[PDB]
Amino acid sequence: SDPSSINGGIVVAMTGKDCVAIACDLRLGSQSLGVSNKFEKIFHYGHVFLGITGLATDVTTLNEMFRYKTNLYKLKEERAIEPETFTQLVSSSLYERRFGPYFVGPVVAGINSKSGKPFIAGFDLIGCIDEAKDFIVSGTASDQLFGMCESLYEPNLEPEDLFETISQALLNAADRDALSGWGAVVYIIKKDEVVKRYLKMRQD
Amino acid sequence: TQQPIVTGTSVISMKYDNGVIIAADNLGSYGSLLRFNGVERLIPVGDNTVVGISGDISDMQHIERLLKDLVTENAYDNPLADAEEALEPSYIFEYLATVMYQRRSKMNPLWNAIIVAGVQSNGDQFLRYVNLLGVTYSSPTLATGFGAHMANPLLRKVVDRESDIPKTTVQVAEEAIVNAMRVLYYRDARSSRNFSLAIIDKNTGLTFKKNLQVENMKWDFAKDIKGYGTQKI
Amino acid sequence: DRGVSTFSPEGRLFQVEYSLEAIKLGSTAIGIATKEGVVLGVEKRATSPLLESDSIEKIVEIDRHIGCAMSGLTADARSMIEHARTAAVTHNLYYDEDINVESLTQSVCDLALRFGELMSRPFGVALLIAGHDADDGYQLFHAEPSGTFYRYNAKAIGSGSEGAQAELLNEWHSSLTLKEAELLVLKILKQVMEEKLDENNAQLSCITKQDGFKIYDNEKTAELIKELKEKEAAE
Amino acid sequence: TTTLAFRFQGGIIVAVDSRATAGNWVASQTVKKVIEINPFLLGTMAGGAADCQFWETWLGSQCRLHELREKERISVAAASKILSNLVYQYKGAGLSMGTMICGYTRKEGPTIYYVDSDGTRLKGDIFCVGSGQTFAYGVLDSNYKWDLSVEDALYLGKRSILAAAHRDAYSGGSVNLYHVTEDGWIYHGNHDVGELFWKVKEEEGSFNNVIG
Amino acid sequence: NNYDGDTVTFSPTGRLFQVEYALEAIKQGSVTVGLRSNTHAVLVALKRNADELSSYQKKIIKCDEHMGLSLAGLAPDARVLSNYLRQQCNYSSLVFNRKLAVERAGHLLCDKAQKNTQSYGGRPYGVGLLIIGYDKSGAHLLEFQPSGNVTELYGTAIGARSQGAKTYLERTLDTFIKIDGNPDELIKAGVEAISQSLRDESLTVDNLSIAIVGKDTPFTIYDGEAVAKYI
Amino acid sequence: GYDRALSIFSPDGHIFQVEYALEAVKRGTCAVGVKGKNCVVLGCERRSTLKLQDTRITPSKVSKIDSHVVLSFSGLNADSRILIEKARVEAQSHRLTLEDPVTVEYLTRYVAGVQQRYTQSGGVRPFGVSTLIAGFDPRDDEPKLYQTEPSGIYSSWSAQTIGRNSKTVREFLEKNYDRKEPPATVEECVKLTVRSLLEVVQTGAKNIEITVVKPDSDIVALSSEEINQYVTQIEQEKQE
Amino acid sequence: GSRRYDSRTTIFSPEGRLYQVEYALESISHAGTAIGIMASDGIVLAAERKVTSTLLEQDTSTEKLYKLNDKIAVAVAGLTADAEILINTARIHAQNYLKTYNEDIPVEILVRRLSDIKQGYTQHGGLRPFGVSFIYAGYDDRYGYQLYTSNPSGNYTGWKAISVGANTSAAQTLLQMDYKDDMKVDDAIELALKTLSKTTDSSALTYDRLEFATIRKGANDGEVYQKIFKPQEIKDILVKTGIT
Amino acid sequence: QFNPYGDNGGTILGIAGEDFAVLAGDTRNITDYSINSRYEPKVFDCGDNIVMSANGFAADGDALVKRFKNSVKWYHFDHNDKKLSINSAARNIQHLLYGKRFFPYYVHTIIAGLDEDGKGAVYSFDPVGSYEREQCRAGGAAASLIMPFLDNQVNFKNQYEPGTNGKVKKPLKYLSVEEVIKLVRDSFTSATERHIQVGDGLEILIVTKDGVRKEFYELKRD
Amino acid sequence: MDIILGIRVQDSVILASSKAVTRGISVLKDSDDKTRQLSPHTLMSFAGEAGDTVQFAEYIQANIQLYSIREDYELSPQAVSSFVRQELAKSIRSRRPYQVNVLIGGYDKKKNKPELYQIDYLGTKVELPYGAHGYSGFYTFSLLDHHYRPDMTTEEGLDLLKLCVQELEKRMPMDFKGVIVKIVDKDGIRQVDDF
Ligand SMILES: [Mg+2]
Ligand SMILES: [Mg+2]
Repeated sequence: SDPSSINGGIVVAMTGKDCVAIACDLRLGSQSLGVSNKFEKIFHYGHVFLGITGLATDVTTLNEMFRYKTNLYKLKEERAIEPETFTQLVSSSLYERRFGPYFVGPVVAGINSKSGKPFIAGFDLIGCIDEAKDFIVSGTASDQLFGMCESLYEPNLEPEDLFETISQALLNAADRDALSGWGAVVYIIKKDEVVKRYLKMRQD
Repeated sequence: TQQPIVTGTSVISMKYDNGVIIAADNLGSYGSLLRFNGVERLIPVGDNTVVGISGDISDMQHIERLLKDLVTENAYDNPLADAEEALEPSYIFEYLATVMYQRRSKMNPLWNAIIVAGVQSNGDQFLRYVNLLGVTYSSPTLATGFGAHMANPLLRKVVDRESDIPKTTVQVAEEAIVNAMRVLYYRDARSSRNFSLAIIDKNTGLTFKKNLQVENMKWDFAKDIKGYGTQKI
Repeated sequence: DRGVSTFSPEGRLFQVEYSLEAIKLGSTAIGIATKEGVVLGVEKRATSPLLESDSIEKIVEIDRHIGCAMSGLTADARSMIEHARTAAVTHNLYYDEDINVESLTQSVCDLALRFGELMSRPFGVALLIAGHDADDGYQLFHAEPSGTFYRYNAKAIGSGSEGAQAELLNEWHSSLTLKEAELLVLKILKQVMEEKLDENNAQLSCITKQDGFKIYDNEKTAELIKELKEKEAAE
Repeated sequence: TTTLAFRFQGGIIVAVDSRATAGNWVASQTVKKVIEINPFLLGTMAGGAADCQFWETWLGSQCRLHELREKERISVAAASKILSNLVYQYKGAGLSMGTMICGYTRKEGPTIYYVDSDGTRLKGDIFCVGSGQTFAYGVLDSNYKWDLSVEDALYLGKRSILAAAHRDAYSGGSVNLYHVTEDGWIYHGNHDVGELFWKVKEEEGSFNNVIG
Repeated sequence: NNYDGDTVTFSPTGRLFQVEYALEAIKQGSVTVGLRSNTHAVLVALKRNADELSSYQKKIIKCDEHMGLSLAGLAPDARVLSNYLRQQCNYSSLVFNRKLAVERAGHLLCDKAQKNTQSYGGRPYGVGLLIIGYDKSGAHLLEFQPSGNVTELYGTAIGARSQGAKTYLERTLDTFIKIDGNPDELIKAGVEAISQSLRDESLTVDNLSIAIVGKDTPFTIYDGEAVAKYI
Repeated sequence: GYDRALSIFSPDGHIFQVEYALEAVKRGTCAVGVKGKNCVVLGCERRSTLKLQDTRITPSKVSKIDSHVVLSFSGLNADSRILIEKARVEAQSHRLTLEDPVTVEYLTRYVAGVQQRYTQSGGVRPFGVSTLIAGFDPRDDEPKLYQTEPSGIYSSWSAQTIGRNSKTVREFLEKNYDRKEPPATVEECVKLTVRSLLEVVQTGAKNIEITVVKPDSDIVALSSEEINQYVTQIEQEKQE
Repeated sequence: GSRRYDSRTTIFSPEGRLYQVEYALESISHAGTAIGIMASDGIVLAAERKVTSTLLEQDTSTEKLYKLNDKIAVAVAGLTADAEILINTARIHAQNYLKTYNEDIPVEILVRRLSDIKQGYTQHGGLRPFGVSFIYAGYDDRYGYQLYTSNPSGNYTGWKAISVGANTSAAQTLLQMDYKDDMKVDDAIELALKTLSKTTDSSALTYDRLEFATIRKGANDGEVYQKIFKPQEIKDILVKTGIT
Repeated sequence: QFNPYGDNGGTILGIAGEDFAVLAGDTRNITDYSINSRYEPKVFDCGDNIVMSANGFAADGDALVKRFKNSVKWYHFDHNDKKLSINSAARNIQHLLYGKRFFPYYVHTIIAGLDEDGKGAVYSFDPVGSYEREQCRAGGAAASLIMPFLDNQVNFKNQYEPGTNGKVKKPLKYLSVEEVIKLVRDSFTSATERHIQVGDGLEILIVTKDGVRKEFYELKRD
Repeated sequence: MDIILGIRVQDSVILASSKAVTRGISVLKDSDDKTRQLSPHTLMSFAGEAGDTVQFAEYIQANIQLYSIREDYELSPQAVSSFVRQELAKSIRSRRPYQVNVLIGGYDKKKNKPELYQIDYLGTKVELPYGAHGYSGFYTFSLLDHHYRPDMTTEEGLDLLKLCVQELEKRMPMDFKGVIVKIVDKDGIRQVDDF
């Protein structure tokens, strides 16, 4: 009945020294029934990465919408959109549906190509921006993720250390949520290289 | 859809040999609070019609403005506005009845019960009712709200059918109406002592009486009533 | 330029008068009303021998009790026929009965003056509307782009109309049979047509109370043409 | 209400009862539940009486317009779809229908479409709709063959309505029979259930549970 | 000339030519007469045929039980205006339980015609109307022009050769106004009036159209053998 | 909105905008239609003023409206796309509601109706296009060929041509086409169609297109070489 | 009323021509020449800017060559402002298709859509047509490399090599002479620049008067790359081909 | 919350004879336990030899009759003063009722007259427009009290010929206008005794080829 | 309606759909085909609310057939599934949404691969080796999770499908009157007439 917990899933993002990380589980379900273990929730438009939790039809719709908008942006601006600018576009787009909203929890992650500064941001279903220095969480196990991140996180972690921290934050949070799991992906993002890693985890 | 806020109670009326009589008290209630004590609920239209209104007072004031506008409009490009082409009671009623039914059909009613009393061009008595639902009917006696339950039985003892109308004088009719207003003051908790009365006669025209009071009341017998059963003192 | 709804100094609408000129260029159509039925006939006028003439549809059914023939810009007639068919069927839906021929004609004529700056111009086609109802019997009407309609005992429209109408003036009487009317339409069509009349370049139809509206087969018309030839050679 | 229609060798049999009720009160015993759409097409009335009457005589108008425009008899497929597409537009507003559109054309042969106010449109051989539908299905299913004669098929439809009229409180009055051929439908009379029951009981030996 | 292209243009002398051209269409129309007494009001109309095979175009239209008109000019325009009158008579009866006054009907027709003379795109009506009726102030006769001008009269005529009938009525004024309680004599006066406008042709049984309304007489139209009595 | 009456009557009873639309058709490349006993062939002229053309991707002159009906045209190319799109949409709408594909006559009547509408609607000009519509009715083996024009009139033809120099090829068809015995085979029908275009075309190279439509949705376009073989055989019989 | 001042932009002449379309084509014949050449391994777009100035900022300037998406580009001849209206519409159409079907829009479908928009302005609305002719260079996996042109009438056609704008008659004759089917991109680059060099109304063809673009599968493995040439890169290719 | 509907009581009865038809109704109008009027006409002459009554919610009833009378007027205007036949009137009323399918006229309508063969005709309608030609039809408050009596005394249901014991039905012999009026009066007298909303007066409209005639009878006023 | 199943094997996609249609109390039909051919190599099965199912399926069919004629080209299964998803995602925020769940089985002739897409009425799309809607997956997925191989033949797919239907017939309370089975491969669409 509650649209934000029909399909399940989680996303988490973190900042490190000259890098950012964003990660998500791979489950899609119909309440108790597990339907897919390959439903990735992280997308990217140029060097800007967007994770989306919540109602899966809206996850797909918003990805298609932001691909649409960032493609027109690039053609007109003659440059790729930056994380700070894209964050405002997500907020604007969500608020235009104020009284008929998309049931989602988006998360932005990326590095500004000109300043080199790591950037992350989170939103509620209607556009309110949470721009944290440390970490952003979203999904049906957001409480669990808050608990993991608050204890595991420390500032200025090197890329390969940040990978271990965010991976352990996701995995252990997902294992305490019935509607999350069935695989996981972690993106490690540096100024001009991005590595994608699929994690081994329990499949129940 | 709304709810009535400031309201007026019964309107009562009857036919007699040469015309019609209509009456209504001067109160505007706010629930159980008897808030406004100088409200005129009989509104004359020309010299041949009186419209009596009960229910929501804000809607009454709206209807009053519609009738005022109707007189203005009828006079436009009408050389016989004060003669052959003057507003008839039947014209005024049909217009109101149309408005009432249309408003109920948009689910936004005028929360009123209305009685139009008057005399036609040919001398015929006119007396007809319309309410918030658009329901209409005619009878030798007509009354709204509490009046329907208490006034009609008394007025029907004077004029019980059509053939009783020519046998009923204006003195007998007015007497009956005034007595009914007293009975309503005894028994309706949303009534007042002060009322207005209008007579429309085919010979003597429209007589509008303001500031009338209920008089000759029986209360003395109250002194002997003690307790609710067994109490003697 | 000038308005589409402009009056001339003589008190006529320019566009209506000009559409009447287009109707004069159209192929001939003739109608004759009798107490046994109403006959409708048309000149097909194919532009080339390779054109399959039975695809030329200038006589049309509106309802079982009402038929119609056209002359002028025949493409303009399609929406008029559509409206007529809809009006006939709609009235039957609303009233569980056949519509009067006059009432159907009036409904079609209400479309006529709905042009301005609605459609951009008047219709460039005239109609002969024939039918039967219980109140007024067998009837024939002439519907114009002016919005006016006249009832007729007999009427011709199109390029050979004034020659045909003079002929109808002499030949019509109140005791004509259906067979006599059929031969009369064929005779007058043959008179005003450019090409020689046969069953492929002309078409007959009728409306009777019993059988309703019927377009005649080419074989049936061919026999009536042969019957016409013999009776003209008989004196 | 009980209405049925079935396909067989000789065409289509349509059979209906005649009763209309408002709660427990029997409003009418003389209701016409077969709508004569045109001389070639029949429709049955179940659910809302007005909805069925209004929209199926409307359907007759649309079918007449089709044959005027196309110079050809409308197919049962096309006729049924005009009605189902119309009621689908009104879905949610509260229309109530359950009807069998019945016809016999050259290209299709005998054809029956069940059309519903939720938008359902089903082609089939045997359909039965109403409060007494289950009773009529029993008699139909156990006696139906494709190679029934017109006489035996007419009786089977009559007997199936009688079964429903007997057991279902909201069915009864009289039975109306129709036989749909390629050249049009043929009416086979009104049969009072009261008289029909006793006649069938004696001649058939059925209804031994009832004293006569 | 340069100022007759549309209805939205005054000429240098303050004329509206499109309206004047619409007035010309009435003059081409067949003659129709109107006259009244104190009890009745009568319309007489000469119907026009296309040829000997054709019917005679109807000229008189009923608007209500107490009101109706006769036309001269564009017949479809009379149908539009008479339909509007039917609706207005009807609105008055349904909403106010009141028969529409003939004078008020004239005011409504004036205002409807006026809007078509001051706006771009439209055109004036090409028909003249004679409205008769019996209401609460007795018998009435009105003359409508598509300029918008409506006039109340004892008698009048419009159409081709209408001047002859109009002069006759102007002479007979004192006689026909007094024909009270005698419908046949009032019609006789109307038939004699329209006869002053005939040339070459005379009044036949399918040529003549008569209408009457009065004190205890609903608006009724007489055609065919019903007018042979007056020929 | 723009409401101007562009198509109006003139004093002599002519609608010039409709007549000028026919002049645009006269300018268009020639199109021809011939129906045999069991087929219909549509032939089209390609003007060789344009070489360096990519023939793979260039819009072809014959268009499928459905799997069983085709449409060719003469006149404004851009205008024809609008009629083709509308016809394709109506064909699918007919299948959806009637549960049967359109007859050739119905599809023709629709396209002709659209053309007529654009002759008495405000703010629009008529289509500068005439069409040849050919095919077979569902479950029918009788060949169908219809023609439409800017005014909106339509009719059936045993054989017909439209476009530039269509007066010449109609002359050829009127003396070479026998109604009592139409081209009995595909070969005979294609041969008569290529012959009719050779009266007008110029070089028989990439200037002639031929499309054959047979019953039961059997539609195929002939290639350059296949047409070239007809062109070769025709002139070798002519050298006599 | 207002009819008096109406030019009637959507009417036929007595000869059956559309006045405004013909006059718009006359306008386009004075615009800078744009050329498209299709090869087996790619497409070339070359175009001449109109009489420029030394104070024009060339490296940020765009008047001829526009990107519609990653696979399709256009060369413009005519009113630049009119072209940008249509270009933005085409960019939106491409994205609409991508959102609906999750595949890049086939080249012809985009070309047909823009051409239909042009057609509408010639048949209804009473507005002037767009004074623009396009050369479409694009790639999809159905037909591969494709060249199209469209003009104010809304008519479009496919080409192996084509020119629009000024001196098209001379340009087309030169292309028809030297074009061969087995040609490669590097050869097509040379042909395009040689043709512009001969047809130009200017005294000499220099880098500051040109816009240049290639669409190559010269992108690392089975994918397509668009290259809008920079001013210095146009200067180098002019030296390489031996024009300066 | 505002309730757009009400119940004004009343009972109506239509019977079709061989060459006549009657449409009867009581003259009492009520709300809840009160009498609004002892004489409020409910059956109306609508012109063209057609009588009509729309029983139930009186506002909707008056509206429908008013709109049908108007439909008769415009039928004359549009179709050359043609007489509106009873079957055509019936179909027209269906469309008036179904036009408000999703906000219905809360009434049960009955019309009476003669068909085009001069035979008596009665048509009956539900609130949303379904209709039927019928021989006998009661409507409104006391319909359930009247119909079973009519089944027995007009159609002779459950009556058999003495001596045969159920084998031969009582033959359906035609009733005169005097005979029908007797049954109408007894129907309403019985309904008045047992239904609180029925009483005061009975008005009957009789339709023949000669036109429409009226008869009035007193009913008990308690 | 009720049970719709799908399985993608080596070289084909197999769709199985129940035959029953139930109007509350009675089973009105036992031979209903809950599928529509969208294009020669693409099939769509459906289940949901009465009326809306067929109305939606035929609407999609008409649109894909229109595209095929306009372009003279068959859309890929992926492209068709995306079009269908968008229509349902649009529908879910409408005045009255389509209550329809679909499976799309297609053979991609370009990639020479079978493809199975599962889409629910919200517009939730997933590509799967095997899928279902409603309660069908609750009974069948444990069997498919065990026996499924990506290199299965069509015959092995049909056998695994029979085991799924047998489990449904055993443990489901409703009588769905068997299934109609259709195969989608390089040669097009065909129906298995004995199952
Ligand atoms: Mg688990
Ligand atoms: Mg009682």
